[PDB]
Amino acid sequence: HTTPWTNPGLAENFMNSFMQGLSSMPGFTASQLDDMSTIAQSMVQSIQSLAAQGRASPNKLQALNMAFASSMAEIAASEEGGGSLSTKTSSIASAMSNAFLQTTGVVNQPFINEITQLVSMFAQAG
Amino acid sequence: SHTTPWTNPGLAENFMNSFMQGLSSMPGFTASQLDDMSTIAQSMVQSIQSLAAQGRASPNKLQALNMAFASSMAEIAASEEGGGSLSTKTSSIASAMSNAFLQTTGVVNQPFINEITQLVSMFAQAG
Repeated sequence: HTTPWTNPGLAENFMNSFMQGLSSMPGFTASQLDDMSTIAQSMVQSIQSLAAQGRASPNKLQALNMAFASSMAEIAASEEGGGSLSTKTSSIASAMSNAFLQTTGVVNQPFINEITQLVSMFAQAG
Repeated sequence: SHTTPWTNPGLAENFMNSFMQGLSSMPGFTASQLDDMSTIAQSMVQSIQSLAAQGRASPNKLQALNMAFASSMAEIAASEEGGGSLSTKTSSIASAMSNAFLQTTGVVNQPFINEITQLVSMFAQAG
């Protein structure tokens, strides 16, 4: 029943685990990873601020987790160079799966499918 | 240049605040859902303000953060029950997003609005 939006600490760990895992996967440029890392840390700081306000409830963390994941998908679909879109997508799925195992120990495959669908949706809009 | 929420950090912040102001007058969402959406909108505004003070709010990052904001709003609408039908929630979001454009650029970007309405549906089907 444990998820990356159960509490702020797990949410932050999930994002840091994702970025740490993604940086060692193909399909992205150094500039793209820098953008994704900048947003990742911005979201960590948002969670830390909400936690200090007692506002980091599971529902809000679940929304922030989607904000983070959709940002990653948007960058992958919108920033050119570094590899094919299928490579970028599979790397995101791989990184997400590892982030789950490293955080909660349980992969949420439905969540991963949502993100891989977002990559496609955002690519279609461009 | 720097005349849209995808190139001007201030307009991105205004866009998110304006979205919430328009949504608060439309039906379909419980008080807790509007609080969730309002808190997230505020979190993303503050993220943009922090990056912009560092010169790091580039158009690529504003584009990602704007889609992050919209995807979060759609996720709250599609996953938190009660308050109204998905049709109402969706139509209210489309209206609120329209005012957010009207208040910022004065020009509604219909592909963007349509994209967000589809996100509500996609996140809903994933439940």
